[PDB]
Amino acid sequence: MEFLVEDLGLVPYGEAWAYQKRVHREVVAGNRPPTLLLLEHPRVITLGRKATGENLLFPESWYRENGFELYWVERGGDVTYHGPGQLVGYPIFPVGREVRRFLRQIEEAIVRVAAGYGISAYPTPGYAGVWVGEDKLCAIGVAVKEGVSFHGFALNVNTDLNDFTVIVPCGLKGKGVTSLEKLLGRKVPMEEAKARVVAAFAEVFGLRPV
Ligand SMILES: CCCCCCCC(=O)O
Repeated sequence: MEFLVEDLGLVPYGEAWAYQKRVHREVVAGNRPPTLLLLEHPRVITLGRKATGENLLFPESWYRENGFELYWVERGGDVTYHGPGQLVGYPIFPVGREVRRFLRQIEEAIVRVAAGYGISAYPTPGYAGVWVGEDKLCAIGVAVKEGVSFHGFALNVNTDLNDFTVIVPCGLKGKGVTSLEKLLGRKVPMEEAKARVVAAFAEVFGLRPV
């Protein structure tokens, strides 16, 4: 009936990952409610299950020399970027076998958040994540272990979208990336974006936030 929200603020990717794993263990054990972690990461490139070297424009060493951290991870999708101004959410939820349904629910929650800003967004029939026209507003890539999810979504609120240019997604996609800031012509407070995400999750999943 409930889900727990934890706002971690700004957290390095590696430590946040370790925290995801600890939260995940507790949810698997039935010793913690379904938990939505909300946070930001310092500039980082991650490479998921479908990622290859082709997804990096420069060598890995260039990224580390130029202010990015870089990690290979087990979530769905290929390459992505997280940085300040991007609201990262990790729903660590007991989804069982129904992962496709879970993805659709994350998508729906993000579509609701965009609608709250007067923005028409859609999952699209063909591209992972949530899109506004030809541009990706929110990336989505999860992992599921022992029936509990981790990783999650990355909603561009005030992201430096220029940082996406150095990575090269593969497969079916639209043309670009966008953010609430870009669509609205002004920065949106991160505290507010978090609140709207919590409300949307509460509505879509039918759970009370604590
Ligand atoms: C925490 C969210 C990470 C989303 C990665 C998506 C990459 C892709 O769609 O290829």
